[PDB]
Amino acid sequence: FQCVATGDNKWQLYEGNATFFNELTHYTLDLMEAISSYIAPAMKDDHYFQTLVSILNYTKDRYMVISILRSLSRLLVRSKANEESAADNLDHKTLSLIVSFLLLECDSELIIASLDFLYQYILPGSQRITELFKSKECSLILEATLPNLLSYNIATPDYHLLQKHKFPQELSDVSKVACTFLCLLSNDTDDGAGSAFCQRIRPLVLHKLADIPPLTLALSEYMENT
Amino acid sequence: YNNVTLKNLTAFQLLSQRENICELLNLVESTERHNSIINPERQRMSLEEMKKMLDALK
Amino acid sequence: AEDTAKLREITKLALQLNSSAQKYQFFHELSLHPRETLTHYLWSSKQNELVLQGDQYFNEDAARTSDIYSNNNNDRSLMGNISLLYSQGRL
Amino acid sequence: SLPIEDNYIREVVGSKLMECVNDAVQTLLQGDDKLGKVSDKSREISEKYIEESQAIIQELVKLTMEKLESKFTKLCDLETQLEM
Amino acid sequence: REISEKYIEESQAIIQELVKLTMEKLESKFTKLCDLETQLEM
Amino acid sequence: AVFDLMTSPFTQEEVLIKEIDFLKNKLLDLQSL
Amino acid sequence: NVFQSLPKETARGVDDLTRMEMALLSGIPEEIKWSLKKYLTYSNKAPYMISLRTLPDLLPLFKTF
Amino acid sequence: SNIPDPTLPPTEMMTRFLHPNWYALPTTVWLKYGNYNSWAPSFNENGTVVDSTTRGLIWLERI
Amino acid sequence: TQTNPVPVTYPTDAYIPTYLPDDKVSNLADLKKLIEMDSRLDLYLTRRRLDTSI
Amino acid sequence: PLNWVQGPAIFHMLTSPYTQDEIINHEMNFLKGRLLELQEIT
Amino acid sequence: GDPDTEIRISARISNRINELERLPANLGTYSLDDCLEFITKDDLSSRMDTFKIKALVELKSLKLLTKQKSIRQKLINNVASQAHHNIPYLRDSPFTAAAQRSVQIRSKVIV
Amino acid sequence: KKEFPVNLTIKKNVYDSAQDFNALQD
Repeated sequence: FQCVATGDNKWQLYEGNATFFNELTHYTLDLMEAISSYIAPAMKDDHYFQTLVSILNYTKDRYMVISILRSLSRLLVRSKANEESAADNLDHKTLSLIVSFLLLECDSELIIASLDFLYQYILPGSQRITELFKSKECSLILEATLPNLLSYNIATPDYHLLQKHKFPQELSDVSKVACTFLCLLSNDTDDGAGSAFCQRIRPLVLHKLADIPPLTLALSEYMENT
Repeated sequence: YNNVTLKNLTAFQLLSQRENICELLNLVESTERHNSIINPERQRMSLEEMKKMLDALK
Repeated sequence: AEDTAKLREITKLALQLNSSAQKYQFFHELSLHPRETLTHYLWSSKQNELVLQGDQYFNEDAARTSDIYSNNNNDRSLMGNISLLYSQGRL
Repeated sequence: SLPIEDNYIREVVGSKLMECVNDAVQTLLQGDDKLGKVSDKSREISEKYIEESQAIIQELVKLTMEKLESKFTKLCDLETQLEM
Repeated sequence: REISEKYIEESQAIIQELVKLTMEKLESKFTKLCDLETQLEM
Repeated sequence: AVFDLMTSPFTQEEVLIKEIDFLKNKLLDLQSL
Repeated sequence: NVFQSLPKETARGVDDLTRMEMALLSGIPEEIKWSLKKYLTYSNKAPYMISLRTLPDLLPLFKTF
Repeated sequence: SNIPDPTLPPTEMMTRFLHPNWYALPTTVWLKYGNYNSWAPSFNENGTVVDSTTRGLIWLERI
Repeated sequence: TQTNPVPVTYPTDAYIPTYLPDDKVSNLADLKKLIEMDSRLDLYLTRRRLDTSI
Repeated sequence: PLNWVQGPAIFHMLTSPYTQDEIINHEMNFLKGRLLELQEIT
Repeated sequence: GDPDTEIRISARISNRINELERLPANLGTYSLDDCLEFITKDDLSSRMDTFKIKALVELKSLKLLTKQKSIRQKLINNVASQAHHNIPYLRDSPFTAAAQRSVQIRSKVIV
Repeated sequence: KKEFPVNLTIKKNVYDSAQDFNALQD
C-alpha cells in the first residue's frame, strides 16, 4: 500500500482489481490499529512508522485518517528519553498537516484525534517542544486556534442581545483535552520554546476565563505558572 | 436514481466492459463520444485564454 | 455561490479523467498480456450476463400464470424447498 | 401446479451481436498469430486514450486558475485590511 | 490528428511558465504578508 | 432469533453473565446514537 | 426396551462447533464457504465463543487461507 | 368456509416483493465541512463495496 | 455549525491517477503542485478568517 | 471438560437488507425482546 | 398493475362461476361402453358420476383461486427474499460477496 | 405440457343455445 500512497512505478494497481484492494487495506489497517498498543517500544528504523506517515499524506478517508492518528497516538505512549524515530522521520509535511486539522471547526473527532497525537508527542518535551514550535506556519496556528478550542461547543454568554435591547456551567469533549494539553505544555521550564509561547496566549485565555466558570476550575497549573 | 442497486452495478460493469471489446473489432464508430470531449476549437480557445492570462500577468 | 458549481465542474472533469485513465489502463494491460484477459472477459461477462438474467421469473403477468410451477424441473431455483419450509412452519 | 386462470390470461392478453463477438473472441483465443494483431490495434487505441487524457489534464490546469485568481484578489484585499 | 497535435506540444511550455510565474508571485506575497503579521503581533 | 447447542469450558450461568456483559455494552452503544 | 433412554443433547448429530471445526479441515469447498460465513456470523454476534484464548487450536486453522 | 370471493379488490398479488437485486448497497458517503476546506479528507467509507471513483463514474454517466 | 459534517450526494475532490506514464504527459506533478498551492492558500485564508475575530 | 450449553440468540431475520438504517430498528426490538427475557433468570 | 384489465378478468371468472352455479345436481352419465356391463333394472353401474365430479372440481377450483394465491405468496416471498444463499451465481458475485462480508462488521471499540 | 382441460360437455352454447343437450336446457 506504500507504493499506492507514494506513486511509484512498481506494482501498478489494476483498475478492475481496485475494489479487491480498497476493502482489503481497511481490514489490515484495523489490525494495525489493534496491535498498535503492544508495539509501544519502537525502533529508529521502524517500517510501520515509516509506512503509515506516507499513508496519512495520501488518503482522503475520514475513518482512515482517524485510524492512522489513533494508531500513531497509542504507539508513542512510553516513547523515549533522548531520541526516537518520531523526532527525525517527520519530514515537515505530516506535522504541518496534523496541526492544520484544528482549523476544521465543524468536525470534532478529527480535533480529538489530532490533540491526542499531539498530547502523546509532547510527552518528552526536551526535543519535542522546539520541534513543534519551529517553523513560521506551524507555531502560529496555535496562537489563535488553541484559545478557540477551549470555548468550543459551550453556550457562552453573548452580548449582542445585551446590546440590542432598544451561563453554561459545563464543558465539552475537546475542552478537557485542550486544557490538559495546555497545562502539560506549560511545564516548559528555563524559558525555552514553550514558555516563550505561553506568555503571548494568557491575555487571550484570560478573556475566555472571565465568561466560563468551569474554566476557573480547569487550567489550574497554567495559572500558577502564568 | 440517487442510490445504486445490485442489478444497476452489474449492468454498469457490463456496459463498461462490452464497449472495450467492441472497439478492438471496430464495428462501432465512437467518434461523437470523442470529438465532443476533445473539442479542438475549445482546446485552442483554452490556449488563447492561457496566453491572455500570460499577457495580463506580465 | 459560484465556488460550489466550480468545484462541481472540476470534480466532474476529474471523473472524466478517471474514466479516460481506466479505459487507457484496460487497453494497456491488454497490450501487455493478450491471453489471460480475454479468458477473463469470457468468464466475467458471462457471469455478469448470468447475474442480469437472474431476475426474470418474478414479473406481474409471469407469476399469475402457471408456467413456473408446472413441468419446470430444469429451473432448480424453486420447487425444491417445499420439504424444508413445511418443516419450519413458514407455509 | 393448477392452471385455473391461465385460460383467462390467454383470453384477455393474447443479443446476437454480442454472441458473435464472444464467438470471435473464442476463435481469436486459438491461434497465437492473431494476438499480436490485437495488441497492435490496442497500442494505437491506447495512444488515442493518451490523446484523450492529456487534453482533460490541460483543461483541469486551466480551470484551476480562475478559482485561484479569485482567492488572489481576496488575498490582495488583506494588504489594506491589515494596514488599517 | 494534427489539429490536436499542434495545440498540445506548445501548451506545456505555457503551463510550466505560468505556474512558475504564479509561484514567484505568491512567494513575494507571503513573504511580505508574514512580516506584516509579525509587525501586527508586536 | 435462532438457537444452538455447543461445548464450552464455561457453565450456563457464566455464559449468561457473558451475554449480559456483551448485550448491555451493545445497548449502551446503540442507545447513545 | 433400549430405544427409550437416548440422551437428547447429542441425538441431532454432532454439534455445530466441531461441525464447523471439521468443515475447514475437510476439502469440500461449499462446506468451507458455509463454515466461513457462519464464523463471520459468530464473530459479529458472540465474539467470546470463538476467541483464541478459549480455543487454542484455532490459530493455525485461519492462516491457511 | 372463510375464503373471500374472487371478485375482491385486493388481487394484484405483487406489491411488496422487493427483489434482492434491487437492494440499496452502502456506498461511499461524501461529507461537506465548509466553503474554505480543501485539505480535509472529503468523503468517508466504512463498510462500502464500490469505490468513490467508480461511483462517480455512475454519477457521470447518469447526470 | 454542526458536530458532524454534512452528508451530500455529489462527489467532491476525486482522486488523480498516478499510474499514467509521465514521459508523455509531464503534467500530473504540475497538477499536484497546483493542488498543494490551493491547499496552502486555503490554509492561509482559513487561518486569517479565524484570526480576524480572535 | 465438556459442558453442553445453549448457544446465544443470533438475530437471523428473514429478509436481508444491506443498508444500516434498516437493521438498527429491528436490532433494538431484538434487544428489548432478549434482555427482558434474560432479566428474569438472574 | 393495470387495474382496468383486471376487472375484465374478474368479470369472466364470475361469469363462469354464475354459469356453473346454474347446473342441476341430478346429473348422470351414460357412456358407450356400458353394454359390456349388462345393467339390469337395479344394477347401479360405476360409470354414472363421471361428469358430476368434473362439474364440481372446476366450481371449487374457481373458488380456491384466492386460497392458492396466499400459499404462493408465502412460498415466493420465502424462496426469493434471500436469493443469495442457494443460487450459486448470485452468491459468487464480487459485489454480493463483499456486501455480505461488509454487513457483518462489528463496531470498533475505543481504547 | 400440463394444460387445463376445456370441458365442452359442461359448457353451455352462447350463440345458438338451442342445439344443446336436454339435461342442459332447463
